[PDB]
Amino acid sequence: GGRRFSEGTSADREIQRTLMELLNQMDGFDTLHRVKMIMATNRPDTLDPAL
Amino acid sequence: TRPANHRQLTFEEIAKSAKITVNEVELLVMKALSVGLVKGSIDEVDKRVHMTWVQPRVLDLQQIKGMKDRLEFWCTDVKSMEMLVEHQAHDILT
Amino acid sequence: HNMSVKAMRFPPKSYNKDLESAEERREREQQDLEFAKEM
Amino acid sequence: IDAFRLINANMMVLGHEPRQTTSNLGHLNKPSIQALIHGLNRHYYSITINYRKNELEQKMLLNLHKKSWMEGLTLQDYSEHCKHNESVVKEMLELAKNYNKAVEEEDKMTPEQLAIKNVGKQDPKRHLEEHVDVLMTSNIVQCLAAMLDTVVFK
Amino acid sequence: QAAELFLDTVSTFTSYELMDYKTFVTYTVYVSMIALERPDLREKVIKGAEILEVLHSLPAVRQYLFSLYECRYSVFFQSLAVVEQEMKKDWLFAPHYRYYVREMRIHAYSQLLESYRSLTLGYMAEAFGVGVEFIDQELSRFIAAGRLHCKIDKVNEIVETNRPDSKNWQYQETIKKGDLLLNRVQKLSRVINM
Amino acid sequence: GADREVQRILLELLNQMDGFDQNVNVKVIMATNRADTLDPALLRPGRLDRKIEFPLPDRRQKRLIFSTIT
Amino acid sequence: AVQKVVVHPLVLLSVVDHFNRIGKVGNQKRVVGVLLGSWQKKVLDVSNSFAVPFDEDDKDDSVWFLDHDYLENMYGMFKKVNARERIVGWYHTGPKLHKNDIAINELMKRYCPNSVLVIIDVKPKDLGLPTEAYISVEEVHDDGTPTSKTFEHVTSEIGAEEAEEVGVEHLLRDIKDTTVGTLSQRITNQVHGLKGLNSKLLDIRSYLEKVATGKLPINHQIIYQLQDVFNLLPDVSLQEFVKAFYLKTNDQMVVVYLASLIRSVVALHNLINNKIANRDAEKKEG
Amino acid sequence: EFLHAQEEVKRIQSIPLVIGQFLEAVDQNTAIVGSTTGSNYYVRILSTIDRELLKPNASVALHKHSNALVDVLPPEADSSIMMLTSDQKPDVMYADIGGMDIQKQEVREAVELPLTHFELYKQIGIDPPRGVLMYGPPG
Amino acid sequence: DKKFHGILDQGEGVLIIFDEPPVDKTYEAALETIQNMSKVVDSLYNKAKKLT
Amino acid sequence: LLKLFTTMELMRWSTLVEDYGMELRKGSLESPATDVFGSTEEGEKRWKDLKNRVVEHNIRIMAKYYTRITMKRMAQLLDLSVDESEAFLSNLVVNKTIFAKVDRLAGIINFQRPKDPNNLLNDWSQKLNSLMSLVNKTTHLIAKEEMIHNLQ
Ligand SMILES: Nc1ncnc2c1ncn2[C@@H]1O[C@H](COP(=O)(O)OP(=O)(O)OP(=O)(O)O)[C@@H](O)[C@H]1O
Repeated sequence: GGRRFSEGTSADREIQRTLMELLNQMDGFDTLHRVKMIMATNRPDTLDPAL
Repeated sequence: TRPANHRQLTFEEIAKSAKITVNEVELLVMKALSVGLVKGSIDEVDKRVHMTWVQPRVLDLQQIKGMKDRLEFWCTDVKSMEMLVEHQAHDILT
Repeated sequence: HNMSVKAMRFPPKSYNKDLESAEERREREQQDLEFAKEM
Repeated sequence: IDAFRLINANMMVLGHEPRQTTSNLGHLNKPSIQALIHGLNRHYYSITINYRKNELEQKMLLNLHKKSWMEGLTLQDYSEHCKHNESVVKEMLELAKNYNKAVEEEDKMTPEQLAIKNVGKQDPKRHLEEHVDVLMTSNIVQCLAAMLDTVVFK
Repeated sequence: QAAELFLDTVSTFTSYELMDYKTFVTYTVYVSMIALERPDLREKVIKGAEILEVLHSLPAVRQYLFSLYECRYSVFFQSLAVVEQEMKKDWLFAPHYRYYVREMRIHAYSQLLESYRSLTLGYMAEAFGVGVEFIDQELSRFIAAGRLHCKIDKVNEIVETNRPDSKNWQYQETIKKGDLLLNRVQKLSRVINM
Repeated sequence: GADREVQRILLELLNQMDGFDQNVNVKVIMATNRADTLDPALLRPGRLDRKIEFPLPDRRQKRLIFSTIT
Repeated sequence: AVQKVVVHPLVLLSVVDHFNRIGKVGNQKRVVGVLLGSWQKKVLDVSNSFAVPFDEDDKDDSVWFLDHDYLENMYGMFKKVNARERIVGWYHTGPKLHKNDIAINELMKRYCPNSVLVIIDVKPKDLGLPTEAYISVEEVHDDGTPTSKTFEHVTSEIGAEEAEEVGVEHLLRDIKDTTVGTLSQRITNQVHGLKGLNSKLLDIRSYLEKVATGKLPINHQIIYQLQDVFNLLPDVSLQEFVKAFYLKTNDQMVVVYLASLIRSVVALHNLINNKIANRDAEKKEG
Repeated sequence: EFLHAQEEVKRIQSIPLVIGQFLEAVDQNTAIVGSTTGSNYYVRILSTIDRELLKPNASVALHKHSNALVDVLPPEADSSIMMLTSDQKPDVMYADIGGMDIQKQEVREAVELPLTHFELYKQIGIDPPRGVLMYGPPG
Repeated sequence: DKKFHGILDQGEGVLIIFDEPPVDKTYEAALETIQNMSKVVDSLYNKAKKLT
Repeated sequence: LLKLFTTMELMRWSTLVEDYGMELRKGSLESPATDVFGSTEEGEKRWKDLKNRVVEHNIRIMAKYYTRITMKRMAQLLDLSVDESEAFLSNLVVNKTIFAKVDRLAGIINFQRPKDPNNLLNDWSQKLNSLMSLVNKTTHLIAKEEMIHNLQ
C-alpha cells in the first residue's frame, strides 16, 4: 500500500508503479460491478489517502 | 399495326375506329394501362397518346418474312461497322 | 509531344559501361559463398 | 518442384563421385544454398525436367480464362462517368499546383539529393502522369463504345 | 485581388501613404463596386459599421455607392462623371480610368436588364439616363462587343433579352487559355534545342 | 535496468511530443494526483503549457453537487 | 433459383484428360462423370470430379449404366480426404446433347437436389466459351406432353482461384495481352464484342430456317420475345438525345484536350532534363 | 519481358516477412531499419515500394533470413486499439458533473474547440495548446 | 438580389420561372489548371531559357 | 371498397356516395358507420377526409398517366372550382409528394416534366442493356427447340 514517497530508494519506484496500477484498476474507466474488495490492516497510518 | 416510327395515335382516331365519344376514351385507356395490355403515356392537350409497349400477339408464316427481312440488313450493319473495327484497329493488337 | 520525344534521344551518348557487379568482388563473393558452403 | 532421388551412401564412403556426366544437360540449374545445407547431393540428386503440352490444351485454356461477354458494349454508369471525370480532375488541380511547386527548386542542389530527399513526401511528376493515363483510358473507351451502338442499334 | 487584399479595412491603419484613412475607404469601395456582386454588396459594404461611418463624412461617395444599391439609376451617372473625372485626374488610377467606367456602364446595364424581358428601349431615357440614340449606340457596341446578354429589337421599339446557360461562355475562356498556353509551350519549344 | 527502461520510456514520448507540426489535431490530456514527483522538463512549453488544478469546492459549488446527487 | 456456375481449369482439364484416356476406343464413347463440389450464397461451385464407367450401344439407345459401387467407394474416399468436398451434380462430354442426358439426371437426382450437368468441349473452336450447364425444370403445362421436362441453360463462366492462377499462368507461357490501357478493351470486347453479337444475330437466323420447310411446331413460345426485340429497338435520331449526345461528347473532349495539353509539357520537362545531361556532360568527360 | 520479371521479385515477401521499422536511408534504394527483435540493420529494399509511402513510423516488412525491406505496412497498435465506441463510453453526462463551471468550459476551450474551430486559432494566431496537465486532490 | 430568380413582364405581369443547376464544377476546375501550368512553363525559363 | 382504392380511376365523389353513402345505416353494421355519421365534426372530418382520399386517388394516377392535361378538364374531373383545384395542387407540391408545373394563363398543367440532361441517354443505355439481355434470352432457347425434333 504505502502512502507515497519523495523517491528515496530504488525499490519503491516500481512498487509505487504497482500500486498506481491498482488504483486505476479499482475505479478508473470501468464499471466495477459484482467484484467486492475486502481489505484488512493493523495500521491504517502508512496508507495512501488516494487509496 | 403502327410501326416503330411513330405509334402515336389520337383520340379522334379512337373515336373513329371505335365510334365511342371523346369523354370515354380516356376511361378506356386508363383501364388498358391498368390491365397492362398496353404501356404508353397520355397527352390530353394535343389529344395524342405515346404508346410504347403493346401486348405481344401470335402470327402466321407471313410475319416471319418481314422479321426475316428486317433481320437481314441488320446483319450487314454489324458486318460493316465491325469491318472498320478490324481494319482501323488492325495494328493495335496482332 | 512527339517532337519533344524525337528531339530528345541525342543526349543519350557516352553511356560507357554498365558493369554488372565486379570481377574481384564477384570472385570474393563466390569465395564467401564457398566458405558458407564449407561451414 | 525439383524432383530428386537417393544416391548410395556406400559410394560416399568409397569417396567415388557418381553419375558420370555424358551430356551437358543436368548441370544447367543451380541448386539452392538451403538444399545444399541438406543432403540433396551427399544423399540425393536433382533432375532437370520440363512439361508436355499440346495445341489440344493450349487453345482450350487460352480462349476460356479471361473472356468478356457483352461488357464493353455498355455505357458504364452514364451519370457517374462524367462525375468521376471531375472526381479526378479536382485534386489533379492541386497536384498540378505541386507541379507548380517542385519544378521551382531546380537549378539548386544536385538531383541525386532530389532522389534521396523525396522519400517522405509525394512527387507531382509520376502521380501527375498517372491520372493522365487514368482519365484518358476512362474516357476514350466509353466514348467509342457509346458511338458504336448508334450505328448497330438502328 | 485588389479588393480581396482590401478585405479587412479594420486592421488597416491611419497610414503614411494614405494619410487619410478615408482615401483608403474610397479606394476599396471603388474597387469593391466592380469586385463583388449584390449578395456581397447587400451584406458586406452595407452592414459594416466601420465602413458606413467613414463614408458618413462623404456626401458624394455615399450617394455614388447607394444610387446603384437603391436602384437610383438616373442620378448614378451624375456622380459617375464626378468620380470618373476625379479618377482621370488621380494618380495610379490614370492607367485605367478609361477601363473602369466602361465596366461600370455594362454592370449598371446588365443589372437592370436582367430583371425584365419585354422592357422597351424608350423606357431607359427618362428613367435611366437621357438620350435614346445614346442608349442605342451604347448598347450596340456591347452586344456587338460580345457581352450584355440580350437581343435588342428596333422597329417595334423593344429590347429583348435571352439567357445563356454556362456551356458556351464558360467554354470560350477555355479555348482562350488553351490557345494562350499552346502559344507559350510552342514558342518555348521553338526556342530550346535551337 | 528497471529504471533505465523507464528512462527510455520518457525519452520516446519526449521526442514524439516534439515530432508535431501544429497541423494535426492530436490533443494529449494527462491527469495525475501529485505534481511534486514530476520532471519540469516534461513541463516545458511546446509540450506542456496548460495546467489545471482541481481545488476543493467550499460551499458554492458544493451545494450544486448536493443538487445533482440528491 | 441458381444464379450461375463457377468452373475451375483443373476440372476443365480433368475431363479432357479422360477424353484422352478413353480416346483409344476410336469408334464412340462419351465422357460421362460425376461432378463434385459445393454451392454457397446461391453461387454454384465446381472443384473436383471423376468419370464413371459408361458404355452405350447405337441400337436401342435408352439404356445406360453407372457403376454405383464405384460411385460410393471413390466418393467416400473423396469425403474422407476432403470433408469440405461433396457432390454437386454430374457432367457429360457434350458434343451435341445425347439422348440419355434426360434421365441420367433423374437416375442420380437422389444424391444432389440440383444434380446439375456440364457440357464441355473436346474439339475447342468458337468465338466464345465452350462451357455449358443446364438446370432441370419439369412442367405439367397446357400444351406439349402431360409429362414434360426440358433442361434450361443457366449461364456459364470460368471461376478463378488464387491457388490455381499460379499453375494456370505458369502453364500458359504463350501469349497474354495484359498491360490493360487504352487497347485491351478494344480487342477483348470491341473487336471481339461485335463478333459476339454476330453469333447471337445468327442464332435467330438459324431458328429462321423453318419459314415453310423446317420443323413442325411453329412458334407459341418463341415470338413474344422476337416481337419484343423490334418493339424494344432503341430510339431514333430526332430528340435532344442527339443534342445531349453532342453535349456529353463535347464535354468529354474537354477532358481529353486537357490531359493531352498536359502530356507535351511533361515531355518538355523531360527534354530539359536531357539537355542538362548533354551540355554539362560533354565538357566534363569529353 | 520486363512485365514478367516485374512480378517475379515479390517471391521473397511470402508470409514470413520481417517486421521491422524504417529509420533512415544512406542513399537511393538502400536503407537502415530497426527490427522488432531489438537490433538495427543496414538493409536493401524492394524496388516496387513507393518510397514516398515511407518515414513516419509505419512498420516495414523484413525477410526472416536475408533481412531486407519487403513491404510497407498499415499502422498497428495493440495497447487500446481505438476505444471501440459502442460499449465503450462510460455514459457520464456533462450534467452529471455539478459545480465545475470554470474548468468544464476551460477544458472545452483547450481540447475540442481547436479541434473544431481550427481556423479561428489559425486566423487570430494565438498558438493553441499542444497538451494539457490536470491534477489536484483525489476524488 | 438573386435570392429568387425568373423574369418580370410589364405588359401584364407574367413571371416566367425556370431553373436548372448548370455545369459549373467541370470547366473552371479544369481551367485553373491551365493558369497553373502556364506558371510552370514560365518557371521552365528559370531552368531552361537561362541555362541552355 | 378496398377494390376501388386498389384498382384504377374512381367515379368522382357523387357517383360514389349515391352508391355507398347509404349502406352506412343499413345491414347489421351501422355503428362505426355512425361514428362516421353521428359526430358531425369528427364525422365531418370523415366526409372531408374521405373526400380527401377520393379527390386524391384521382390525382395520383393523373400524375402517373397524364403527361399534360388542361386545368378545366381536371377541375371537371374533380367536380369543383378551378381555384379549389389550385388549392389542391398547391399544398401537395409544397408537400412535393406529387410534382406538377401548373399554369394560370392557358390552364396547361403537366406532371413529371424536368429538364432531363442525363436521363435521355441514360435510360437509352438502360434500353441497350435490356435489349442485349433480351437477345441473350432467345439464343440458348432456340438450339434445344431444334434438339427436341432433330436429335436422332
Ligand atoms: N460533480 C462532482 N464533483 C466531484 N465529485 C463527484 C461529482 N459527482 C460525483 N462525484 C464523486 O467523485 C468521484 C470522482 O471520481 P474520479 O475517479 O473522477 O475521482 P478522481 O478525481 O479521478 O480521484 P482518483 O484519481 O482518486 O480516482 C466519483 O467516485 C463520484 O462518486
